[PDB]
Amino acid sequence: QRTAVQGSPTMLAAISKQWVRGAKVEEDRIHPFRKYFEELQPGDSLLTPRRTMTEADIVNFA
Amino acid sequence: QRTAVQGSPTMLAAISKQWVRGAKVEEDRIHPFRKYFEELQPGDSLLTPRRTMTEADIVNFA
Amino acid sequence: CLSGDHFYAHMDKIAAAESIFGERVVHGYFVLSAAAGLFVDAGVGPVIANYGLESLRFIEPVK
Ligand SMILES: CCCCCCCC(=O)SCCNC(=O)CCNC(=O)[C@H](O)C(C)(C)COP(=O)(O)OP(=O)(O)OC[C@H]1O[C@@H](n2cnc3c(N)ncnc32)[C@H](O)[C@@H]1OP(=O)(O)O
Repeated sequence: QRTAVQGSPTMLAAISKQWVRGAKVEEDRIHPFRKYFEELQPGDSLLTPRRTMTEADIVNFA
Repeated sequence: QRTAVQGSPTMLAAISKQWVRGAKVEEDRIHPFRKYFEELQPGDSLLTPRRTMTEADIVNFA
Repeated sequence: CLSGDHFYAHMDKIAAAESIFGERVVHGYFVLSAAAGLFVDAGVGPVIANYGLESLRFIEPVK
């Protein structure tokens, strides 16, 4: 049965057992590439440090 | 005997047979890396050419 | 160096021998970047923007 489930994205994430687009995140102080498959939860996020794009970046990549 | 020798750094260089911080220098038109050990004097200096630090230098070194 | 991707299968010689690949392999994003280095015209033409990428799969490793 094809059901169109509505609701908040943090609700659709827990319904679908995935992470969708605007759901809440589980930032837990260690890098998710260190976790094995069984301890990765859908929602395990990571806020990386920034990087300033410069003209030298464009030159070196081109 | 431990002796605190006061004086100018260009005098402490000649006393200590070393170079100090503000002693006189012996710039002699050839490179001190070309000299052997016996013809290196403490005070043989070299004023190098310049290099302008840019954002591309930071990017390429990082 | 440029991308910043210092993954062990690319920058380590020991762990790449212990990995699934056998030795150090080229980055997949460098295959993707050097490809666009090969097929893109430099001159001004009808092509305007990159707009996205549809469906990428890396099949065999590049050494
Ligand atoms: C940067 C973010 C990630 C961080 C980690 C970085 C790691 C790296 O940088 S590695 C960089 C280089 N990349 C690689 O070398 C990728 C290696 N290639 C592979 O995927 C390997 O086949 C391997 C062994 C790892 C897994 O493949 P394997 O499952 O054993 O068999 P395979 O035949 O490839 O099938 C898997 C996928 O390949 C695709 N595929 C295989 N053959 C074909 C083909 N002829 N045509 C189209 N697609 C194909 C399939 O679509 C399949 O995908 P799907 O999930 O849709 O079914």
